[PDB]
Formats: sequence, structure tokens, C-alpha cells
Amino acid sequence: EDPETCLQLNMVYQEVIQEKLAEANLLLAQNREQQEELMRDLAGSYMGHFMKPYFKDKVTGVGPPANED
Amino acid sequence: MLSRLQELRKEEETLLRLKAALHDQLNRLKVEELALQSMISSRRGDEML
Amino acid sequence: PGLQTDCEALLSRFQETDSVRFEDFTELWRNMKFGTIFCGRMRNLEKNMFTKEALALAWRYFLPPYTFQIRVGALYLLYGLYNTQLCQPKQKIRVALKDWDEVLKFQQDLVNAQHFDAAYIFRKLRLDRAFHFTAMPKLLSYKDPSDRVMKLITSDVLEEMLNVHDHYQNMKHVISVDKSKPDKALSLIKDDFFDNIKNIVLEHQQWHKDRKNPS
Amino acid sequence: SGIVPQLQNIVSTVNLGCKLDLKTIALRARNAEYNPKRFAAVIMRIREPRTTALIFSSGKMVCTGAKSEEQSRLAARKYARVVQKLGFPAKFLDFKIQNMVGSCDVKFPIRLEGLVLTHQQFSSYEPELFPGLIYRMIKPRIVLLIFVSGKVVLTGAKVRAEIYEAFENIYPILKGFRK
Amino acid sequence: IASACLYIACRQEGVPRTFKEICAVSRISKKEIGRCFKLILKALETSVDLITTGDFMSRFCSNLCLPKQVQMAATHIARKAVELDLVPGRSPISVAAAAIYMASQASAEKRTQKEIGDIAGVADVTIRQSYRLIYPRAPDLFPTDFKFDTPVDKLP
Repeated sequence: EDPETCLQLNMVYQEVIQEKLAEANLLLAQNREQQEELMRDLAGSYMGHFMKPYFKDKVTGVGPPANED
Repeated sequence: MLSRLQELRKEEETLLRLKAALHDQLNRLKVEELALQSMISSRRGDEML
Repeated sequence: PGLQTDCEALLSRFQETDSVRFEDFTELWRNMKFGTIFCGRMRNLEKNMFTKEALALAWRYFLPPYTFQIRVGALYLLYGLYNTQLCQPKQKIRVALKDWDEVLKFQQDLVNAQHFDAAYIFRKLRLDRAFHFTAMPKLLSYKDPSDRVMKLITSDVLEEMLNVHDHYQNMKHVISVDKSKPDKALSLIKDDFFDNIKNIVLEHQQWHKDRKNPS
Repeated sequence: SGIVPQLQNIVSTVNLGCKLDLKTIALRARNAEYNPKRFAAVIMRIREPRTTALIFSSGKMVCTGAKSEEQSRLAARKYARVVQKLGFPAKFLDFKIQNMVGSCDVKFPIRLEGLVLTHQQFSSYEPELFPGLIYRMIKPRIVLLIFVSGKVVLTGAKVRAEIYEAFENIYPILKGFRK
Repeated sequence: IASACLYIACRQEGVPRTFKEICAVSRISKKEIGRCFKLILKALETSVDLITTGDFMSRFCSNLCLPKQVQMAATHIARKAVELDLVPGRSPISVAAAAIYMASQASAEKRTQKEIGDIAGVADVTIRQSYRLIYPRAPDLFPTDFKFDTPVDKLP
């Protein structure tokens, strides 16, 4: 008849496939976040480092001076 | 955890394949849209005379 | 120590029934004599530690990424374990916060599917106050899963896809000014989209089976 | 392209014009070292242009580390004044910029294997000896360490124009191998 | 000069060894071997084709007691890994050692990082570093038709 109906139906088909694309890209985002969580697990690391001198230089590794107490 | 890791990556490649298919569909869809705009401009041009 | 094997055994014997009715889980409970998993001499400390482990495991199976059938099975397992304990101050199921919004939508899907057995079981668990509403399970210091592809594509999705496609063709046949042939500017529609997505999902499931088949 | 290499180092030499007693300078200068069991020069450092001068008993000074020609000339004159104040008849003769190490990043990974395969007569790529490809440019006698991360280290030039034209020659070649 | 010529000849014939496999025999350090190797290629005005990962596999997997199946396995893994750019700019010997370690831990005869480091002449730290680069993409590197007794879905 008149391709205006072609426009509108192709637009609603673009709309449904765009909803599908948004859902799929969100699954991609969640899966890539899971991958990055796996990688930060591989790059994760103790409790002895927090023993008696809890604070210590990243250079020398000695605590702060003694308190007055 | 590599069992789960490989399950997740295989799902990832599958969903990337689906996204490739749907993206090709979207591109050809918008090309059809431009074709429709061109032809409707040409055809309404035949009643503004 | 072997407990996860019995949990998996019960969940598998349940999922093989393809049922959701709690009567079937009662039949498996009495058949497996699963309730005697606590029976036997053990002092209070080890007793409640073992109960902690069992409840935490069953709850772990109750959450995603497990199948609906496995999840209802794990809910029944939680009911049966928490209700049959030898600990006098019964151990409580540790519910994280991040999992509460998922367990609630699961309960809603259960009651929407008219699965009133499992929904009533979860209500009974919430009334007996069998939960510790924690921040994270597993105090900190220092199978049968569900796929994304079924959430993407299934029967009804491809059905609506082919409906929209053939309706699109039928309107192509009427948009053209002549009935014999459509316009030469609109012939770019693809017919292999169904075939392409079918190839993708079939390669996926074929790789999945040749994965779960051993060498 | 629009990226130009940043000069990272400039080696220059100068003739002070008088024989020196290095022990005296090492005993009286402010940041000198003199280990004649390790090398045969006085190693002076300064802070203002951040350069290092190796001063030799023949009177020939080697000022390295500057980031520009002018900074290098100023630094060499500074070391000249230093050795002057120490009671030596030092002058400033024959200042010559002997090397310029510039660096740059083309900002795309490179295929070194393809590059050495197609340019076998210039490039040397031994992944066992050095993780970078060594491209001996021939039009200017420059040497480029090209890496898979895209970094390109040009070196061996006496003039900055040589560094620039060498990078301009090498950029299309790398663009051809954009990984 | 003799050691550098030996290395250049081994490379030219198409069975290249590593400098660590010539320094292990000669009386001079790998540094001098490499220096004279470059000097010889400069003097003779000749060149030698670039080594690939499949050259060090018939020897590394045979010096190790691995079967031929594990050997073709590691060959395929390494070739695909250098294909898929999982190991950018890393020496083919370290990639070969990593791929051999993967195919060894996956298959029946397991070998630790230490033995593969001794054979390939690669520090175990490098094996780790270039194994973590191919660690996540393990399955799609392996051969499709590949029997094993340790699930390729679980590897250290």
C-alpha cells in the first residue's frame, strides 16, 4: 500500500531486536565482570604481615616510633 | 575453578556469536530503513506536483 | 566428609522424578533414610559443626546457578535438615543479604507457578525463624547449572521471531506498487537468521555433550 | 604521524684543554666519584640539568643525561666552571653532541615477526637475546628498538633532525604491521 | 666464533637450538655466543629465519619422557597460542615450555615446572608468567580429538 507501514513495522522489529541486544550486552557485561573477578582472584593475596608492628614502612618495614605511654 | 571458568567462557563465545548475528541483522535493518526513507521521499515527491 | 555426596545423591534421585511435589521428597527421605544422617553418637560440638556444614551446603544448592528442579530439591532438603536436627539450639541457615532479593523472586516464581508445596515450605522456614540474616555466609577471616543461552533463546523467542519474519514478508508482498515483484530497494532481508542461530545453539549443545562425555 | 619522539638522553663531549689530576678533583669536588679500579674517570653529577659528566685525565669530558642540546651545553659549561674553580686551566673547546636517544610510542601493538620477515636486511629480531626488534635505519644511521607494545626507541643520532626523520621513515612501516 | 657458527648452522638447517643449548656445550657464556652470532650474521651478510615454537617441540617433548600424543598436543597449543596473540612479544622458548607444561599436566604423564625449566632452559618463573597468559584459554587451544585422564577443565 504505502511504505509508512513498512517504516513502522521495521521500527518495532528494530525495537524488539534492540531489547534483545541490550539484554545480550548486559549478559556480556556480567560475564566479563565475572572474568575480571576471576582475574582479581588470581591476583589476590596475609595475616602475619599485620602482627605486632601493625603499621610498617613499605620501604624499610619498621613500625612507627614508640608512644609516650 | 577452571571448570566453571571454561563453562563461563564458552557461554561467552556463544553469546558473542549471537551478538554478531543480531548486529548484522541490525545493520542490514538500518540499511533497509535508509532505503525506505529514500523511496518514500521519491514517491511522495510524485504527489507534491 | 562424604556429606556432599549424599546431598548430590538425594538431589539427583529427586530431579530424576521431574517433580516438584514435596510428597515425592518425603518418599525419597523415607527411602534414603536421609534423616538418620544425624543419627549416631557424636558430642555437641562436632554435632552442631556438622549441622552447620550440612545446612550451609543445602542452602548453597538452593541458590543459582542451579536448575529450578535442583533449587526446589535443595529447598526441600533445607526443610528436612533444619527440621530434623539433634542440636538443642537448632542451627540456623545463614542467609546473606545479597541473596535475599534472589530468594524472594524465587519464592514468588514458586507461588506463581502454583507450586504451593515448595512455597509453603519456604514460608514454614521463615515462620519458624530458621534463618540468620547475615552479611556474608561463611564467616570470613585472613553438576546441573542454568545457562545464559536459554535466557537468550528458547522456543517462544524463536517462534515470535519467525512470526515477525513471515509477517514482514507478507507485508513486503503488499507494499510494492505491483503484485508480481517487490521493489528492488528492499531485498536485503536475511533468511539464515533462524539457520544461523540454530547452528550456533547446536554447536553449543554439541560441544556441551562432547564435554560431559569423557575421553 | 603527529607524534614526535621525545629526546630522553643526549651524550656530548668537550675538550677542557689541560691535563687533570683526577685524585684532586675527586678529593675536592662536591659529587664526584673516582674508583680507578672500576673506571678511569671522575664521575660528577649535578642537579640543575640533572646530568652526569665523566671527566678524564686527558682533559676530555663526557656530559651525558641531559634532555636537550641546550641543557647539555649548559651542563658541560657547568662542569667546566667546576673544574676551573678547582685550580685547573680548563677551557671549553670542541663541544660535540655525540648521541641522542629519543623515545616514542606509536600507540598500537606491532607484529615484529612480519616486520623482520619483510625487512630481513635491516631488522634483527632475536627473542632469546632481546625482546625487541633492532632496526638499523640506513638513510640516517639510526638504530630503532621497536617493541610489541608499540614503544619505539630511536638512538644513535648526532642531531635531532636525524631522530625525527628516522621516526618519520619508520612510522609507515609499523602502520603496515599494526597488530 | 665456533659456538656462534654452530648455533647459526643449527638454525639454518631448520632444527634450531637455543643459546642455552650451545652455552651448555661450549666453554663461553651465552652473552658472547649472542654477540658473535650477531657479528657473524653481520659479516657474512647472511640471515637466518626467525625461530617458531614448533621447532623446539620435537626435542623438548622427547628429552622429556612425554608420548607423541602429548607432543603433538603441546605443538598445537603453542601454535594456536602464538596465533591467537595470547603471548605477545615473549620468547618462543618460554611459550613452548608453557604449552608443554599445559599438555603435560592435562595428560597422563605429568611434569612439574622444574623439569620443563631444566629441559627448555627457561626459569620456572617465566613458565608461570607465560602459562598464566594461556591459562584461561586452555580448551580452545588443545586438539579437539584429545584423550586424557585429567580433566582439561581443571589445571593448576
